[PDB]
Amino acid sequence: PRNISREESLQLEGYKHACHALLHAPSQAKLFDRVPIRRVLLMMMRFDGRLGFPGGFVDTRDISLEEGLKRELEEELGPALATVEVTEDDYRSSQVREHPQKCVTHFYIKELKLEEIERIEAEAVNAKDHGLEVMGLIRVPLYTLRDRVGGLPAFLCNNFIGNSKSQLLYALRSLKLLREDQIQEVLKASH
Amino acid sequence: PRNISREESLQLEGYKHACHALLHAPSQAKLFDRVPIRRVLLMMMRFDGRLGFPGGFVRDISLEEGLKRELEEELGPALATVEVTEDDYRSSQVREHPQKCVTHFYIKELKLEEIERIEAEAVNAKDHGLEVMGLIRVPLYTLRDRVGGLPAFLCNNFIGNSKSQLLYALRSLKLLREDQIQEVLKASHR
Ligand SMILES: [Mn+2]
Ligand SMILES: [Mn+2]
Ligand SMILES: [Mn+2]
Ligand SMILES: [Mn+2]
Ligand SMILES: [Mn+2]
Repeated sequence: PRNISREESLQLEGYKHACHALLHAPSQAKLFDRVPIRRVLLMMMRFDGRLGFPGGFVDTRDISLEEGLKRELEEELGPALATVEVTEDDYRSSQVREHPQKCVTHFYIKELKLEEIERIEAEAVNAKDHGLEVMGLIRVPLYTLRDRVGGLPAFLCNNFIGNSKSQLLYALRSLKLLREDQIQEVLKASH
Repeated sequence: PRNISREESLQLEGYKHACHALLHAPSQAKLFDRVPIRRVLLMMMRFDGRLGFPGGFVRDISLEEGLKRELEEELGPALATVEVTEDDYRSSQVREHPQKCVTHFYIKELKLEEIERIEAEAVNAKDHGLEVMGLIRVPLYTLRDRVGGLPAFLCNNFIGNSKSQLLYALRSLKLLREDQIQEVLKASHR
């Protein structure tokens, strides 16, 4: 609920802040040699059985949003994230809420080279959080299959830690991956 | 949709055969140093956006042999040493609401390190980023809120009947009693 500015969200007192990031990379691959993958988007299965974007809570009195994100990404995704600088330019949006708890979440979006994502996936099994906070990394299917369900629509029927779905739908729009009509279709096909 | 025998299946006309496996290993690890993992159970995100177990379609070789082939393709080269024998066979179902289909479910215990190596090398499998969008571990615990963990996990999208197969494994491996399973299901669909 509510799109707040970064600058205004940061000026608030007694709010709990969170940072999450969509890491992505272009791909020339085709599923079954016919269906283009287009782009690789990382999400993860969380300890709580829900899908989410990597990241977490940041205490903005101690460290910066970016520094907090950085530290959270390393724990969740592993060493490979020491070559990766998610900076202010990667920042995208911020939502604020007061119930259940005064919470602001920030959303980042960073493009990488395909092999970087691959190095990340290869090394995520060595992350401090593997098999604990993080139950596994997954790629988001951007395609719809011949049955009009399989792929993205079906994927959106999984269980998402509150708000991550909306962030994802935001990112599909912002990266020009899907038209508004296409997103609407994907949501109907899902239901 | 319907329970069946291995011999009533393998001697059926028409129908296409499928094999999937739960690979699992014990674990002493603790979430937030508090909540026991108990056991590591592999599943995966499929290309179709659904969760399922690794495996697939088998007049060919044999149920064990096909499963091995699919597991190698989907999990990587590490699998070639995993036994996956008749001793690891468990059950068979018959559906007909999407062409005559027989699913054969397998459960095999490995060593934790074996599961770990499987995860690490899965990214080099033929099917990584194609048929296989990533491996996951099944959370077996339930968090303070009485939803997070297994109950919330059961609200994800499962490819036909894999959920049923999972719930069986929880009973079969004595991880949860019947009432416990019904509790997580009640919490899940609530
Ligand atoms: Mn975290
Ligand atoms: Mn997190
Ligand atoms: Mn396969
Ligand atoms: Mn398969
Ligand atoms: Mn196959």
